[PDB]
Amino acid sequence: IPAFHPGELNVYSAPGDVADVSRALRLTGRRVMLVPTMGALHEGHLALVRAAKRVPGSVVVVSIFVNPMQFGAGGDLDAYPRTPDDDLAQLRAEGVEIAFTPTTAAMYPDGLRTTVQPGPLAAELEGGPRPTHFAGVLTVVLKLLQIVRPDRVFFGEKDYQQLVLIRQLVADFNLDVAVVGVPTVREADGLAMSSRNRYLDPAQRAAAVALSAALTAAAHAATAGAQAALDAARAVLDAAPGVAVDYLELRDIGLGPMPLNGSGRLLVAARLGTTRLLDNIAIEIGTFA
Amino acid sequence: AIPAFHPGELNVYSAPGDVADVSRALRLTGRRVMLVPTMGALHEGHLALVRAAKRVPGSVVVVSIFVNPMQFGAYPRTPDDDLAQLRAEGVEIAFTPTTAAMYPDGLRTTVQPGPLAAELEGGPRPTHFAGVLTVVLKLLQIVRPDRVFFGEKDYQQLVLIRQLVADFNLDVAVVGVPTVREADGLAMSSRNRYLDPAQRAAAVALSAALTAAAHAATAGAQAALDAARAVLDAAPGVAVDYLELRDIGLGPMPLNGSGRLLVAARLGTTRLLDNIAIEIG
Ligand SMILES: O=C(O)c1ccc2c(c1)OCO2
Ligand SMILES: O=C(O)c1ccc2c(c1)OCO2
Ligand SMILES: O=C(O)c1ccc2c(c1)OCO2
Repeated sequence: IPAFHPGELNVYSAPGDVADVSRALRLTGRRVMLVPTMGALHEGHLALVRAAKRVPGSVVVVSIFVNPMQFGAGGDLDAYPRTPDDDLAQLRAEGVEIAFTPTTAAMYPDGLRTTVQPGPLAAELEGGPRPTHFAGVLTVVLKLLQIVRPDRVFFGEKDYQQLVLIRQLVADFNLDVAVVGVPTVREADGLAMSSRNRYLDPAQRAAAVALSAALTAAAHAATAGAQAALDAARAVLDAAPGVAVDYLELRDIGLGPMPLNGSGRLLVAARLGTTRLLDNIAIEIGTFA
Repeated sequence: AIPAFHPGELNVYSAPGDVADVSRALRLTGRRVMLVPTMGALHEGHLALVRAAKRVPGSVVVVSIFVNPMQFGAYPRTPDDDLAQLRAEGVEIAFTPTTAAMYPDGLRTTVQPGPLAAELEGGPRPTHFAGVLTVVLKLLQIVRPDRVFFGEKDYQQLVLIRQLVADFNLDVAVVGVPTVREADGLAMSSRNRYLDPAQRAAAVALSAALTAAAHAATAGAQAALDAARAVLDAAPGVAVDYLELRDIGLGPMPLNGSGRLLVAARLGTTRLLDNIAIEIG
């Protein structure tokens, strides 16, 4: 058709359906907000939804799509958590009017043909041993932006490298959307929220606080300079039982071919058993506050 | 404050943000925005593009003029005459950005075309089509046209733009415009003036070969190919790079049905291309 029941959760699977409804809402003056997710929603996703909601006269579109193109072969794709019933229930509770739940076939009818090739940042940090990963992310986000044509698109600072790449996408392709980054939601001990946190047993869950503890220690130590920041983070991680650090890196905020001068981001990735966790924090070098 | 726009006059903007704002504002005033991407040095081929765009009711025509550095290997520039030609066509918007304005962060995020981009013209130039789809995407995003107009002359380019559009869910209609030709059939191109008289006379073999082939095709695909090959074989100094019959999307030619016959050839230093619709049987 498609029908749109205002004040209720409308679920569309067809790209054409959501595109038409979005086009219609935008033509009546409502401002279209997009929150792209892969489902398995937790409270940090709900913060994304809330921030979009607070935009005056917004209509909130939340996409749920476990994008196969951002996964490397092996079992990562099949192993991704799927909790559709909880996801949709959470969106209704939040007063979301639109959930977009496309099929793989609707998204990729010609498989991998035209795709987005990210800049050299895609080859680093998370992309190091996963060199097609961000091409996957950026290909899907580009499509979702073209399908929904939102005014603003909301991402978490949690997957900070991804946020940077998305701002690159938007800049480099002249996309008429505002990219809104939302501060990471944390458990009460500091643990960054993630759909991956379900894979930590009680021992791993206890040990996992070491990531955020290491980052906040570094952010405070940073008055004393970069080395002191990094060493404080390293000390905490080294004190933590069964935390296998992948990388701990201090970068310029754009993550790119510029040196760290003053304002930076400290990024960590670590393994707890088979569970790979990420966190990051703002760092100010020589700044007490 | 939206940049100044004067209806019925050629309005020239170099800033991507400016044409973006004027285009958006215009669409709201009840215009349909038509984009014709060019690399300048305009001839009758481009004018056919412009007239196609103009005839759409409520059209405002955006002609972009940008020599895309990214579609050249890992040139004519007539700005004044270009702009005067557009004025004579009643085109109201020219978009003439700089390389710096188009690539302000340099070459970073780009479009990776599909596997068709490595075939045919992507043989000699394996990065050419990445360069084209990247700039076309950017132009589409800047101008946000209802319809975008490309020639059938660069057929493989046109198919790849159709793939871009489907594959990225772009909200634009791609309009293919038939090749404008010289009096003897030679497909128009700024390259043609480079041919010496001997080459210019032999150059008519590309179109002749294709038209022969289209008419031979009632006897089937192999007759059509053999006919085309015969005409090219009658021409001196025409180095055929390829002659291929494909389906209209440039996949394999099916048993019968619509297809497209494509040819490329070097005459001295000048590469010429042509293509034609073929109906098999
Ligand atoms: O995608 C996430 O796992 C995530 C997790 C936490 C977030 C967030 C996103 O946005 C703001 O807080
Ligand atoms: O020139 C026209 O009369 C005309 C009228 C309607 C058209 C059109 C051309 O292109 C597609 O929609
Ligand atoms: O780009 C060209 O050289 C060209 C040449 C001929 C054309 C055309 C473009 O659009 C339709 O007819």
